[PDB]
Amino acid sequence: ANPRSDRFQALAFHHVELWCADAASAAGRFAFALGAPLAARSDLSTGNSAHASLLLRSASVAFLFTAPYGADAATTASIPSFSPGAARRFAADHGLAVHAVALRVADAADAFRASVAAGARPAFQPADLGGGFGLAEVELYGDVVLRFVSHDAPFLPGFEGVSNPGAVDYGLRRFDHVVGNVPELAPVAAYISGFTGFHEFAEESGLNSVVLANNAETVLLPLNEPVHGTKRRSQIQTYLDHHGGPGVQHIALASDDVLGTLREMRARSAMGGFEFLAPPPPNYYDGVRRRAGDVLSEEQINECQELGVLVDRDDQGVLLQIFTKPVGDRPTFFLEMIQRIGCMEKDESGQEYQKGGCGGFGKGNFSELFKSIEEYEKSL
Amino acid sequence: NPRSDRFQALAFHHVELWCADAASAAGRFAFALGAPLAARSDLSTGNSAHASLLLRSASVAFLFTAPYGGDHGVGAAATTASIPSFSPGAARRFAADHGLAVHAVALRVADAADAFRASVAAGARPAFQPADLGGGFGLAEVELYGDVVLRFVSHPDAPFLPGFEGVSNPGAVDYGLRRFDHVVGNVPELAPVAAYISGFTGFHEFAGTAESGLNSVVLANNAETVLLPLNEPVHGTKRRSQIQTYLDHHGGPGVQHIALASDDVLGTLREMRARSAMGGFEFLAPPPPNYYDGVRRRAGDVLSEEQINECQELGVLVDRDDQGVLLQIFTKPVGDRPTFFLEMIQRIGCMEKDESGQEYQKGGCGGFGKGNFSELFKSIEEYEK
Ligand SMILES: Cc1ccccc1-n1c(=O)c2c(C)c(C(=O)C3=C(O)CCCC3=O)ccc2n(C)c1=O
Ligand SMILES: Cc1ccccc1-n1c(=O)c2c(C)c(C(=O)C3=C(O)CCCC3=O)ccc2n(C)c1=O
Ligand SMILES: [Co+2]
Ligand SMILES: [Co+2]
Repeated sequence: ANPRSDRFQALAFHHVELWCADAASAAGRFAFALGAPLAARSDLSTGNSAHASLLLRSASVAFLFTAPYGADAATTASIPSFSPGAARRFAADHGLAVHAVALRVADAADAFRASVAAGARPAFQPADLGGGFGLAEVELYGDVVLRFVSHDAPFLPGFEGVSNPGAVDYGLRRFDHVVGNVPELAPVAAYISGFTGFHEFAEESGLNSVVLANNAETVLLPLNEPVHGTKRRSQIQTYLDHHGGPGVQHIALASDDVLGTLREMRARSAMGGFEFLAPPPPNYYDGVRRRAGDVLSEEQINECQELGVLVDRDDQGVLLQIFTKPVGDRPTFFLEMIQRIGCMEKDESGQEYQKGGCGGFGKGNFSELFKSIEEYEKSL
Repeated sequence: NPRSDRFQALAFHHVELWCADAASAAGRFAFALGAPLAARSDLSTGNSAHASLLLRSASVAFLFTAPYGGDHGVGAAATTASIPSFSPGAARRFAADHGLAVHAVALRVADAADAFRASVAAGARPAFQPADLGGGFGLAEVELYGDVVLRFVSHPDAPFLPGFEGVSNPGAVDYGLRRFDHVVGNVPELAPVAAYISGFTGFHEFAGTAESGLNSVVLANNAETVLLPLNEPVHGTKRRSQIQTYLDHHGGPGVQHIALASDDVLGTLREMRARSAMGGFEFLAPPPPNYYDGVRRRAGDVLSEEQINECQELGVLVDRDDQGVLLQIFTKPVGDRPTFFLEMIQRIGCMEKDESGQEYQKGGCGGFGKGNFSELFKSIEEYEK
């Protein structure tokens, strides 16, 4: 029973801005690793002297990589919410980490001011990019910012489109959820739920969890916090140790055939692509046949077996998922490849949709994987 | 050749690029250059000081190194760094100033302590006093042009470097890169640094005047294995020099490009250009067709019909020395700044069974493509008709 209490029309994820020291290398690696070609650029090739921005896109998922180069007349920046000192500061503290999570908004001025009184500390007050585009940014958590942008039409003013025949598309379709790790969960969760109006979500390894979501449950913002005192310390705390503060832990990418796409992503893992986490032991998939065998026939399960895809269930669907290694240098930011199978409905006027968060987020895999690891460790 | 080297400049060992994200730069280079990950030294190896990845393609060894966010004091003998010359502050100031640019050019020497001593005794500025990394490995570092370092490495032999866990990725393919041909620097002013370098390294000089170019001089060791060309801009020369705009965007002197030798530059380029769409290395716009009809009248006696034809599809430049032909192609700048770029070449000929009887290959066989500054100039004007 979501309240639909969102204080601004948050439609969907617009773009995710990463900040590095060389936006060509990171975007270059993410291009073949994810299978999303270069779609837009704001560099010296476009008259931009302040920063080099490049955008990979695979349908609706749009990664943005922004690095700096300038002076006073460097008003040529496409993004006005950009600072060279902050960009170099960010690249030294966290390596390749997410700086902005941009959402689509009815109007840039409203959602900012709807949050400026709801408790959001401002980061970039609204600005008119010209011709229907407006940009706004609030602080969210840590140094990553929540960005508001409103509207064929280009990505942003100052971005020229990129054409390529390679058309390297690995079937990736949409951003699903953007998870962030913070020291204490309660204050930042009340802060984000307070200034957005977003609600919680209904559907130990060492993580205390909470998931924010909009009315349509399409803009998912899960939050994380560690649990101290464990013999082996939580992966959230070691993140906060190596990230140097709170940040975006991972980002989920939704596909409609994540098996065939993983076959393409793993093909590039040997040549500089995304090396994936070690596949679960064989007896883990003996479980998924008992758990999800009614939804997944063997051939669909066996495609998950070699590729190492994980399987977790809620009542209204099953969630295929697989995690990458830390894509950057430090054990910090990584990527989650998922596909959700279940919970359809033609309730929205007859236009069908899938209720967001279908299948959960794989929280049950902490239990079934650790047990299958111990069950396999005994058999050797 | 004078044979006046103060130390045994055996060969290129590696080129170290200092960046703020080694995993991304090494990952993109491995895909674009076809050099699989052959070694790594980071947190997974016990190295809490820096993350380092070694990209390897035969002898081509690119080393990408990025610091971690930690800040250990000067009091903290018991360090965990694989490369002891690495400092966290100089790596961040290097990434903030120059972006993605190489920081060290490593020459394999007979002995590191002796290479350092012979260098500093001839006026070399010390960068890192000699050490013994363990086993038989020895390290030494002296400056050449700016923040770039002429690192000395000494294994008389074992991995790439001690503390580096070798990586063997099954299915890892290779395009055909074999050798570092030359590492070129772009220096404020040529005469001082060329006299400075040649002084402490004992290198000698090495040898079509063009209008849209620069000034240059190439240094080389005894066997001409390692080539250290140096560039200087021309001022008051109308169009913006492609060397000064480097110094303006790079923030001082640095390494302009690196030539990578190949047995089959054609087959290697055909695989590299297949990656340019998916985040690979974008190459310069191909020369107009008048160029490749002109290379037939200049190098038709030395290249087959099919060989000249395939240089045209892949956009490879052709130049001729009296001794051999040089097929070369250049990438668009690999970083965000039009700074560091890469050069893919193959040299043809210039081999003799000197001394023992091995085939050998004369260094600089074909030159460095000096005749293409002029040849490409006319081809644009002829095409702009
Ligand atoms: C624990 C661990 C160590 C080394 C590498 C990987 C892991 N690791 C995960 O990171 C992991 C994650 C990150 C999720 C996950 O996506 C998730 C959400 O999206 C938000 C709610 C909290 C949460 O955990 C689910 C299962 C996971 N599992 C099962 C796992 O093993
Ligand atoms: C200058 C320039 C601007 C925009 C795109 C392309 C170019 N460009 C080059 O960069 C270029 C280079 C860099 C070399 C080259 O490698 C070389 C050496 O390695 C050592 C001595 C200096 C030198 O010329 C040769 C020919 C070149 N040619 C023909 C060319 O057009
Ligand atoms: Co998730
Ligand atoms: Co060259």
